[PDB]
Amino acid sequence: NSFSGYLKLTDNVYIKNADIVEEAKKVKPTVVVNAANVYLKHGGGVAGALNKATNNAMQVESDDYIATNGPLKVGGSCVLSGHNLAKHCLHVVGPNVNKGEDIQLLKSAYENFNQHEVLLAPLLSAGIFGADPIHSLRVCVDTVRTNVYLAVFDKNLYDKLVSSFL
Repeated sequence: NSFSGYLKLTDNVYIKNADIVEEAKKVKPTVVVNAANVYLKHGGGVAGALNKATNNAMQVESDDYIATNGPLKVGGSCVLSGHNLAKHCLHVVGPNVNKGEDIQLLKSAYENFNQHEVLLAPLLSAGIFGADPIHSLRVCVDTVRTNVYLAVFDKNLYDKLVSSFL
């Protein structure tokens, strides 16, 4: 299909060193995953980058969602518009280890991916959420059964994830 340049890790998990924003703009996937928080406040990390690329439309939509439905749970998700990036955005809340949230909820977070056949996604709970990216990749592989294309921004981290994969 339109996903190009990925390394195959398993039957269903693929990985690339790429900026998820630039990869979404090129591919226009059906589903892009956002690394959200429970308030859908898209300030930094992946969320801030995705929101910026939508010219803040993602944040306006998200504020309406929260006003109607209240916060998400850690491990939970919602499906909103993908704006100019994708058909849909799956906002998924992984645990934030810097807030003391339970790392076991990472598995629950990845289970949300199984409701969608194909996804472009970041590693959940990595980056500013404080979890070990090697662990996040392992949980992903062991949990997700649908086709997931992972975009890893940092080249040094990408190389470490590939070279330590087991």
